Amino acid sequence: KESAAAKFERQHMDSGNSASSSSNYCNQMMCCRKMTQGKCKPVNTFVHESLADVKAVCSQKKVTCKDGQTNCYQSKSTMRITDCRETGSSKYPNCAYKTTQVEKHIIVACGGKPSVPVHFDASV
Amino acid sequence: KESAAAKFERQHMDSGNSASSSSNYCNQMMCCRKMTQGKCKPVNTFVHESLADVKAVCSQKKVTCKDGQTNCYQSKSTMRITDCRETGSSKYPNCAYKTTQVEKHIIVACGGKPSVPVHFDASV
Repeated sequence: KESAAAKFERQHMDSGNSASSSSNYCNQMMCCRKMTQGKCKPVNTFVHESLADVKAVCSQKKVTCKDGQTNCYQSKSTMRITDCRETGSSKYPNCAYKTTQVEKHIIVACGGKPSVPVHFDASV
Repeated sequence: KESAAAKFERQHMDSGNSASSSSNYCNQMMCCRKMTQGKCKPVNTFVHESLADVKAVCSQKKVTCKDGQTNCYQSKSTMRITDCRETGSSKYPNCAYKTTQVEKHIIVACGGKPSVPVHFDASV
């Protein structure tokens, strides 16, 4: 007769930090997308949304870039994205990144005609 | 000379949903935790935090269980959890789940002494 408490563990506990699955995503993707050459780009974000949607962002809410010259845009709705941050022990040419899967709004700078993202500003 | 736009794609686009490594996590978990035996448990949540940590929620803020019980407690801090929900194609004995990773407060029901979680109520 399984105890109600033990039942809770079997059904709801998994401290083995699930997300581990893609723990080396940043490590791999940060290498293939040639962003570890010479030095390790400290921070980087990946948007797993449809290229169309990201592009449609250019026609959303206009906002300032964390710079000082207006040209950035924030998404109406949030998008699945992956955050890659250089880890502590990381050392070129053996970069090491931490992978974090989140869902926030994105802010990009657009340009050209038609307008397309040309710069990734930040998220939230 | 790579165009700035194209540079954006190389550096920030991975439209192919990077949650595949984890897009079948609930399927494995719902399986091994005996929640697909006899019938597919429709909804279920996994707390990706230390046990001891969760157990402390038993002594955090007090709350009203979704129904109306007086006990129950709500974690003061959010936690990494995963949401598993039976898909539309799911039909015993072929349980199929959708994996949703989120961070939020959980609501539990405690019991016995010392108090330990004996039931998962909800989250927000």
